[PDB]
Amino acid sequence: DIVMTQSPSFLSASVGDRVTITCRASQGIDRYLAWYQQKPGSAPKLLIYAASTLQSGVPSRFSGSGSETDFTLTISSLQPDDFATYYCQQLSTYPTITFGQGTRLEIKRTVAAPSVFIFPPSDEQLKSGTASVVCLLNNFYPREAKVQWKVDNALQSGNSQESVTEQDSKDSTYSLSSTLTLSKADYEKHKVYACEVTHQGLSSPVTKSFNRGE
Amino acid sequence: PSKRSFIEDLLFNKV
Amino acid sequence: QVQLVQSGGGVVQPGRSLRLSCAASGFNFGDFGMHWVRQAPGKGLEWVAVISYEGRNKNHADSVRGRFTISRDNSRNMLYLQMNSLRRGDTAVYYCAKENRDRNYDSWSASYSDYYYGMDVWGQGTTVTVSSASTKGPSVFPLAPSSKSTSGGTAALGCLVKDYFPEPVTVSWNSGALTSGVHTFPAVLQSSGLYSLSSVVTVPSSSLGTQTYICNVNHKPSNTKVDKKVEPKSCD
Ligand SMILES: [Ca+2]
Ligand SMILES: [Ca+2]
Repeated sequence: DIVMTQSPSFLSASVGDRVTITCRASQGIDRYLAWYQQKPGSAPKLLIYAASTLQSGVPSRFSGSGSETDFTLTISSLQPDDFATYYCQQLSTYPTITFGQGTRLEIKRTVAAPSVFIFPPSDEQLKSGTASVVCLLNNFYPREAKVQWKVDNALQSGNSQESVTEQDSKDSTYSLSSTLTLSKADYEKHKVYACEVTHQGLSSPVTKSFNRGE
Repeated sequence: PSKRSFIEDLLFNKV
Repeated sequence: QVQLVQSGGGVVQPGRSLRLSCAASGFNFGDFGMHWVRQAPGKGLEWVAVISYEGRNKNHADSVRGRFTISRDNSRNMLYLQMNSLRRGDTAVYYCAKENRDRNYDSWSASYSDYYYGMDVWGQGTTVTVSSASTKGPSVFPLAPSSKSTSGGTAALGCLVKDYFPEPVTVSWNSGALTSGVHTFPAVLQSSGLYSLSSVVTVPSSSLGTQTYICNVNHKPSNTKVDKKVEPKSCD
């Protein structure tokens, strides 16, 4: 089946900017390519069909171009309503249809380093055999961030999960949690739990840590 | 004219 | 007035089956092909199936061929997706969508008007969660603020909301008196098949040990309600 590849996967812009997002077909699809917009918790909205024709009701700042294998969506003067995920869709092989992987258009703002906090597991949770250790990165921008768990100075891997909020509606920052999960017996045999954070806004990595038993 | 049944049969059943 | 209204999702165990419904109105339902599209949590749109205006022709994506069957009842303006042999990978929001007709044609004009021009109207989506897990309310543990006078002014505290099934949970702080600087992260699905999230909040350092902080956790599927006090861990 035809594979649609969108680029870039993520991109940042401010209100007023011009934004171009591209989509490439693994083979020619004439002009049978549609674009959609989608916000969290809502259905996708059809923006352009047949590569270039604008769906009724869609603002004119949206435009499409391209043919055969290379296609672009252009938004010419970015408005607050435009931040969202965008998908292309090829219909050339109807009745089988494929989507691109999506492009997230987020709001640009000034760099902001995260405030970092570390939280040990509670005594209550320990009484049930499991230890969750939480590292919080608060109100940072841009999204990219590196969180490294170190237990007694050893690099951890495969035992943590990250979760990140949606871009904040008022200050356009992100926050992120990393949760290290160990069994009670594993948590008890180690002393120093450390969270090491790398980010553009930090002229050196920040470490927060605690010693088990203080 | 032209039958939608005819054209769609070919569209959904082509190799 | 052109609209699609979906119903019928929910939690089901692997191997079992579900039927999704999608009621159309405001347009001549039997004049248009209809589609299903799905979106797994945090992921992109994946096309699922299409059915021709009168149900004679249909096609399904390879990921669901032989398990899902699209069908329609034009006398009742209904579109269906029969989902059998359900796998955890079939967990998604499912949308029905009407085929778009090129604006320059008021009636069917073969490939000039139909098939190739996307999908103009969409249902509201139905959540399908395929899982072995059974309904379970969460345990709620404190994220106790650190003793370290660090930062200066601002401290973080929160609540860990662990091991519940299914989504969602709601979290508030001080019964709604605390909203500023609250972050409640999206849930993660754990290896156990149970969900987990934290809710955090930044407060003045000086308010530690002088003001009370309570996270109010509610899990409607379980009828579980927890009010967990979060306070600095008093040291021995
Ligand atoms: Ca697809
Ligand atoms: Ca038919």
